[PDB]
Amino acid sequence: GRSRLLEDFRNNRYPNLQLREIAGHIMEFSQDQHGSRFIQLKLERATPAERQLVFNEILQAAYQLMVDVFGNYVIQKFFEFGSLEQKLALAERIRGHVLSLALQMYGCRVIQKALEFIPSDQQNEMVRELDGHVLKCVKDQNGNHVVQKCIECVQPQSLQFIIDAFKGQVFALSTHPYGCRVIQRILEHCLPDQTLPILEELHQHTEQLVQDQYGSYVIRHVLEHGRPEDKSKIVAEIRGNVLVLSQHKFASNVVEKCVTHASRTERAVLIDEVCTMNDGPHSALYTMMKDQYANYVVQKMIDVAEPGQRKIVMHKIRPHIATLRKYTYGKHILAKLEKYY
RNA sequence: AUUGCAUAUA
Repeated sequence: GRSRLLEDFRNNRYPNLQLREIAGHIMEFSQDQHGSRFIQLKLERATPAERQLVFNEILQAAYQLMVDVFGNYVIQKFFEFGSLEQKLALAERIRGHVLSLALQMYGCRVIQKALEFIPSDQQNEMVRELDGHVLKCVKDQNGNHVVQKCIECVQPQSLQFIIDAFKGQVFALSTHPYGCRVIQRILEHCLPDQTLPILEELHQHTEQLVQDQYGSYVIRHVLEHGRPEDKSKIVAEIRGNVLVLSQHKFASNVVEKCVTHASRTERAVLIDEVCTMNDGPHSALYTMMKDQYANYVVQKMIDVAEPGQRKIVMHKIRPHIATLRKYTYGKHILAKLEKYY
């Protein structure tokens, strides 16, 4: 049951209702779809005084609002465009509920918004609360975004305990749908004193990751953003095994990236691989050009190839226009000869 | 993903 005021506001009997005019009914309006939207909108127009009028009523039951399907937007509003005193007050209502919040559907949205806007000191304080709950957090549909949020906003040295828990896990986590999301963030924001052990666990698993639904994602991330030496390491593993990884669903994609991102020289050595090396009757190319995955790799290959190497690959392909005609996964490889007709 | 893949609120 809602106060007669809230209802009346629902029917739209207040076209110019003001913030002041709702005093004593914040909490109620904040837990209401439209009441919530109304407050949100108003806040922006509101003076510091007006704003504080709202802050007082919500501060008292902040916890409630933070886990509320509608309330949490109101709290987030204060974390962004709000006084430093207010943010600290809210940060303070967080003390001791971080984890439960982080695993919570609306709570986690507030934690994230808080992480972005509150000072380092309250930041680190929040982070701590996750100690010994990292993995549980990482594997949480809610918790994971929070974790990703720390890694990007928080000081990397307040993060060691994270790394610490990832030891002996990197592989398990890179094959997790939420876990691989955290690994990846970590590769972008963390210190070499921390990313050294991760890239290490990863290489020692390359062959497995490259065929994992999620493992490949991590791999592609390194091929696309990592250090040249860490790329080459990956590039070393794909060599000799190009034909097989290409008809695979997930390694297919990784192979394209090795291509797309390898040194000019590596890219020559891989392109040669499918032309020189053999698969029974014809070359690997003959086999790939008609596959449902490898046909993409051929394509990518033609695109990056140096004019010099483009010719052969083409030369090698031309002799089989007869088969590719009769193959759907190869109708693009056909037209591609246009580029080279 | 277009013949081939992943990302939690009104």
